[PDB]
Amino acid sequence: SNNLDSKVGGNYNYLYRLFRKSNLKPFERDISTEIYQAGSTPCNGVKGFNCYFPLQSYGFQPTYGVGYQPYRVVVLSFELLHAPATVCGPKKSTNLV
Amino acid sequence: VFNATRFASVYAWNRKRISNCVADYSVLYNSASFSTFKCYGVSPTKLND
Amino acid sequence: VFNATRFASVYAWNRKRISNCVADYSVLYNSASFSTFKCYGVSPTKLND
Amino acid sequence: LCFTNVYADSFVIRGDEVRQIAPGQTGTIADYNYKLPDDFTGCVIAWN
Amino acid sequence: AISSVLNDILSRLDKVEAEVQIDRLITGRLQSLQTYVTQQLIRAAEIR
Amino acid sequence: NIDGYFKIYSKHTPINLVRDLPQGFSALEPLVDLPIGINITRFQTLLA
Ligand SMILES: *[C@@H]1O[C@H](CO)[C@@H](O)[C@H](O)[C@H]1NC(C)=O
Ligand SMILES: *[C@@H]1O[C@H](CO)[C@@H](O)[C@H](O)[C@H]1NC(C)=O
Repeated sequence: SNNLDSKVGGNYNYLYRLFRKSNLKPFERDISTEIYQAGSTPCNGVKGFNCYFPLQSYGFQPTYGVGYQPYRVVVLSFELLHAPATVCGPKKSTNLV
Repeated sequence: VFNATRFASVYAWNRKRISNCVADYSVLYNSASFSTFKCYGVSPTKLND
Repeated sequence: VFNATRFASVYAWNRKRISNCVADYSVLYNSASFSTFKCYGVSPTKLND
Repeated sequence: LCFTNVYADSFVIRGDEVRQIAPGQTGTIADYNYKLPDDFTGCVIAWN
Repeated sequence: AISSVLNDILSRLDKVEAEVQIDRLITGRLQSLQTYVTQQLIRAAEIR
Repeated sequence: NIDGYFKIYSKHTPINLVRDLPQGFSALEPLVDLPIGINITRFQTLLA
């Protein structure tokens, strides 16, 4: 999506997460900014030695190479053939006999 | 879902719910704009069926 | 390496090889002596394992 | 090796659609266009 | 395989992404017959 | 709550009992399923 999302300074509004107590479960969301404790030390406040902000951004710029460039993603997830259907593809029904 | 002006950030990945509607997945599958379209429990051709 | 008396000029940067030994980072990533440590294709936490 | 009956099929396409040449596919080249037999024995050679 | 129901494989996958599943069902099912027919032969000796 | 779907099942039966939970058997029907996606750690009721 480089021509849609990229900017020659870096579109810094996109954040990923670098740290986590544990690998999150399938389809889990985690809204947090609480500082990651890389040292054995406890670490309060906004920053600290070996105390890392748990997010970092992408700098998205058109001047980068392929692979660096921003990708949009959609994951279409669905469940099938086991419950009352609420979505269908464009097949018309026939009569019933 | 595919032309919306800003997407969300991954750490706060948006979820939209879909129901009570008709789904022409040939729209998604045919467009060259998409680099990858990998399906993990259906063939992409079968989505319309 | 980190504690060397003298370091090289970057125009002639030293390229030293390391082997036959154990890579213990505990007195390293966990240590106050550096105002930056960034890894780029591993988690620094994993450098022991 | 040796080969019974050998046929070279020649054409030009957009490179995005090279993947449609794979033996069982369904983009417009593979559809209305040049369709491989599913048990296709042979090679595909492509260049910019 | 993705299911026990053969039609829920066939009505979801194409002719070749299905094979990788259907061959598993053919394999396991056929071993289920070979096991039954072995037990029935060994049993047929007891009754004989 | 399963994978973001909160589900309610319920039953109402008549009874005639003075004090404890009535010994016997019956099953709850599924009443509703809602896509709520929230975390639920804990809960409370609502009197009137
Ligand atoms: C360097 O070595 C000294 C001991 O010779 C040690 O006290 C110090 O922590 C070391 N520093 C680093 C950055 O490894
Ligand atoms: C939801 O968060 C609460 C409070 O932190 C926690 O006790 C519970 O384990 C969490 N459950 C899930 C699945 O996130």
